[PDB]
Amino acid sequence: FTGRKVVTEVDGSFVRAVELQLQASSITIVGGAFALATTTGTKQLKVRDDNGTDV
Amino acid sequence: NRRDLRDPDRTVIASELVEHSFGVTLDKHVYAALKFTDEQRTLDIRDYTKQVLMP
Amino acid sequence: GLISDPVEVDPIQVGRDEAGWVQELRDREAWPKQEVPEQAKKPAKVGN
Repeated sequence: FTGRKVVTEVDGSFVRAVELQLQASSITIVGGAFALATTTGTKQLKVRDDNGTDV
Repeated sequence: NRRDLRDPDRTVIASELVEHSFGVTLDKHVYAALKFTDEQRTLDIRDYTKQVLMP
Repeated sequence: GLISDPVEVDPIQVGRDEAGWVQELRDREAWPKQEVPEQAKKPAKVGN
Protein backbone atom coordinates (compact mmCIF):
# COMPACT_ATOMS: atom_id res chain seq x y z
CA PHE A 1 0.00 0.00 0.00
CA THR A 2 1.46 3.34 -1.06
CA GLY A 3 0.57 6.99 -0.63
CA ARG A 4 2.24 10.21 -1.71
CA LYS A 5 1.97 13.92 -1.02
CA VAL A 6 3.42 17.19 -2.29
CA VAL A 7 3.96 19.68 0.53
CA THR A 8 2.57 23.06 -0.52
CA GLU A 9 2.54 26.34 1.35
CA VAL A 10 -0.45 27.66 3.28
CA ASP A 11 -1.53 29.75 0.28
CA GLY A 12 -1.21 26.87 -2.19
CA SER A 13 2.15 27.97 -3.59
CA PHE A 14 4.81 25.31 -4.13
CA VAL A 15 8.25 26.64 -3.18
CA ARG A 16 10.11 23.65 -1.73
CA ALA A 17 11.08 22.43 -5.22
CA VAL A 18 12.32 24.01 -8.44
CA GLU A 19 12.08 22.57 -11.96
CA LEU A 20 14.74 23.15 -14.62
CA GLN A 21 14.40 22.58 -18.35
CA LEU A 22 16.89 22.72 -21.21
CA GLN A 23 16.33 25.32 -23.91
CA ALA A 24 15.56 23.93 -27.35
CA SER A 25 16.64 26.10 -30.27
CA SER A 26 16.06 23.85 -33.30
CA ILE A 27 14.86 20.35 -34.11
CA THR A 28 15.90 17.92 -36.84
CA ILE A 29 14.38 14.64 -37.99
CA VAL A 30 16.68 11.70 -37.33
CA GLY A 31 18.16 9.81 -40.26
CA GLY A 32 17.77 12.66 -42.73
CA ALA A 33 16.47 11.62 -46.13
CA PHE A 34 14.89 8.18 -45.96
CA ALA A 35 12.88 5.77 -48.10
CA LEU A 36 10.24 3.19 -47.28
CA ALA A 37 10.82 -0.52 -47.82
CA THR A 38 7.84 -1.06 -50.13
CA THR A 39 4.92 0.90 -51.56
CA THR A 40 2.71 0.00 -48.57
CA GLY A 41 5.49 -0.16 -45.97
CA THR A 42 5.26 1.97 -42.83
CA LYS A 43 7.84 3.26 -40.38
CA GLN A 44 7.85 5.13 -37.08
CA LEU A 45 9.49 8.54 -37.30
CA LYS A 46 11.73 10.17 -34.70
CA VAL A 47 12.86 13.77 -34.20
CA ARG A 48 15.63 15.15 -31.99
CA ASP A 49 16.31 18.74 -31.00
CA ASP A 50 19.76 20.32 -30.81
CA ASN A 51 20.16 18.89 -27.29
CA GLY A 52 19.84 15.31 -28.53
CA THR A 53 16.59 14.64 -26.68
CA ASP A 54 13.78 12.58 -28.19
CA VAL A 55 10.92 15.04 -28.69
CA ASN B 1 -0.19 -2.49 -11.79
CA ARG B 2 -1.84 -0.23 -9.25
CA ARG B 3 -5.41 0.00 -7.98
CA ASP B 4 -7.18 2.37 -5.62
CA LEU B 5 -7.34 1.37 -1.97
CA ARG B 6 -10.74 0.30 -0.60
CA ASP B 7 -12.14 0.00 -4.11
CA PRO B 8 -15.58 -1.68 -4.15
CA ASP B 9 -14.41 -3.94 -6.98
CA ARG B 10 -11.65 -6.47 -6.39
CA THR B 11 -10.57 -7.44 -9.91
CA VAL B 12 -6.81 -7.83 -10.32
CA ILE B 13 -4.94 -7.33 -13.59
CA ALA B 14 -2.80 -10.37 -14.37
CA SER B 15 0.68 -9.80 -15.80
CA GLU B 16 2.09 -12.50 -18.08
CA LEU B 17 5.84 -12.72 -18.63
CA VAL B 18 7.11 -13.20 -22.19
CA GLU B 19 10.48 -14.63 -23.22
CA HIS B 20 11.99 -13.53 -26.53
CA SER B 21 14.67 -15.15 -28.64
CA PHE B 22 16.96 -14.55 -31.59
CA GLY B 23 19.19 -16.63 -33.84
CA VAL B 24 22.96 -16.79 -34.30
CA THR B 25 24.22 -18.49 -37.45
CA LEU B 26 27.40 -19.36 -39.34
CA ASP B 27 27.24 -17.81 -42.80
CA LYS B 28 30.75 -17.18 -44.20
CA HIS B 29 33.66 -19.34 -45.38
CA VAL B 30 36.86 -17.28 -45.33
CA TYR B 31 39.63 -18.86 -47.38
CA ALA B 32 42.85 -18.27 -49.28
CA ALA B 33 43.59 -20.49 -52.27
CA LEU B 34 46.82 -20.76 -54.23
CA LYS B 35 47.78 -22.75 -57.31
CA PHE B 36 51.26 -23.46 -58.67
CA THR B 37 52.27 -25.21 -61.85
CA ASP B 38 55.12 -27.70 -61.65
CA GLU B 39 57.35 -25.11 -63.31
CA GLN B 40 56.58 -22.61 -60.55
CA ARG B 41 56.75 -25.23 -57.80
CA THR B 42 60.16 -26.57 -58.84
CA LEU B 43 62.11 -23.49 -59.94
CA ASP B 44 60.49 -20.28 -58.72
CA ILE B 45 59.78 -21.32 -55.12
CA ARG B 46 62.92 -21.46 -52.97
CA ASP B 47 61.43 -21.71 -49.45
CA TYR B 48 57.82 -22.84 -49.13
CA THR B 49 57.31 -21.70 -45.53
CA LYS B 50 58.65 -18.17 -46.07
CA GLN B 51 57.14 -17.68 -49.54
CA VAL B 52 53.71 -19.37 -49.54
CA LEU B 53 52.45 -20.34 -46.09
CA MET B 54 53.27 -17.09 -44.28
CA PRO B 55 51.75 -14.74 -46.91
CA GLY C 1 21.95 -38.30 -58.98
CA LEU C 2 25.55 -38.65 -60.11
CA ILE C 3 28.78 -37.90 -58.27
CA SER C 4 30.05 -35.74 -61.15
CA ASP C 5 26.80 -33.73 -61.11
CA PRO C 6 26.88 -30.16 -59.76
CA VAL C 7 26.19 -29.79 -56.06
CA GLU C 8 22.50 -29.56 -55.18
CA VAL C 9 21.19 -26.74 -53.00
CA ASP C 10 21.62 -27.54 -49.32
CA PRO C 11 18.33 -28.12 -47.45
CA ILE C 12 20.07 -26.80 -44.33
CA GLN C 13 20.90 -23.62 -46.24
CA VAL C 14 17.31 -23.36 -47.50
CA GLY C 15 15.94 -23.69 -43.97
CA ARG C 16 18.48 -21.22 -42.59
CA ASP C 17 17.50 -18.66 -45.23
CA GLU C 18 13.83 -19.30 -44.45
CA ALA C 19 14.43 -18.63 -40.75
CA GLY C 20 16.00 -15.35 -41.87
CA TRP C 21 18.66 -14.93 -39.19
CA VAL C 22 21.65 -14.56 -41.52
CA GLN C 23 23.29 -11.17 -41.04
CA GLU C 24 23.20 -8.58 -43.82
CA LEU C 25 24.87 -5.21 -43.38
CA ARG C 26 25.29 -1.90 -45.14
CA ASP C 27 28.07 -1.61 -47.69
CA ARG C 28 31.19 0.13 -46.44
CA GLU C 29 31.99 1.79 -49.78
CA ALA C 30 28.56 3.13 -50.77
CA TRP C 31 27.95 6.87 -50.77
CA PRO C 32 25.60 8.14 -49.44
CA LYS C 33 25.28 5.64 -46.57
CA GLN C 34 22.84 2.88 -47.47
CA GLU C 35 19.56 2.38 -45.67
CA VAL C 36 19.26 -0.26 -42.97
CA PRO C 37 18.27 -3.61 -44.53
CA GLU C 38 14.88 -4.86 -43.41
CA GLN C 39 16.45 -7.94 -41.81
CA ALA C 40 18.76 -6.02 -39.48
CA LYS C 41 15.87 -4.28 -37.69
CA LYS C 42 13.45 -7.18 -37.30
CA PRO C 43 12.20 -7.76 -33.74
CA ALA C 44 13.00 -10.80 -31.65
CA LYS C 45 10.71 -13.82 -31.95
CA VAL C 46 8.03 -13.87 -29.27
CA GLY C 47 8.47 -17.56 -28.45
CA ASN C 48 11.57 -19.46 -27.32
